[PDB]
Amino acid sequence: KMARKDPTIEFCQLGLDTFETKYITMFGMLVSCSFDKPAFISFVFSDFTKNDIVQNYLYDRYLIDYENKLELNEGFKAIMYKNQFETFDSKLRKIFNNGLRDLQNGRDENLSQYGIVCKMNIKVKMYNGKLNAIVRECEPVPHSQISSIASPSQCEHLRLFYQRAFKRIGESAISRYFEEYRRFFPI
Repeated sequence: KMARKDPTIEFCQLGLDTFETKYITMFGMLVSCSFDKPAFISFVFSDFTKNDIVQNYLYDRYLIDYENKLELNEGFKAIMYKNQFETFDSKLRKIFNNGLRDLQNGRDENLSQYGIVCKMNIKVKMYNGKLNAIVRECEPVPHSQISSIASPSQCEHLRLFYQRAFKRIGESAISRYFEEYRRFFPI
């Protein structure tokens, strides 16, 4: 093909390969993050669809519901310089109040019950035989403005993503943090 740039797909439409060597934009609500790396933070996204790559370990997370919890074949790992992370978070803290680091509310805990939907650009490629990915951008959107921040088509999937996750996630969880999920629509 021609291999353009700044594309956009999902765990089901990556595009990687062997000679691959490209960049891809993906969305996500955040499933796990770690503030260990002193040069940046590393977290893993998930949902939206299903990955088929071999990738590596990938901590991953079973989010709130311990039933439909996604699988290693849905989310992946990524890292971004803290300075580039502050921007992604500070802009996000405005939609919430604190940074993913504050939402941890638990040393040995992970994030996933909030709804931080955001897009990001990652430079991915193979390394030892799987798909390594490094995120450079990350802008979390609310729900009605996503269609004003994310291009068309990609904005609809986000809308239906709330309709498909609302049923799969299970109202049971909606009762655990209604305030967080009630952010939009009645519940």
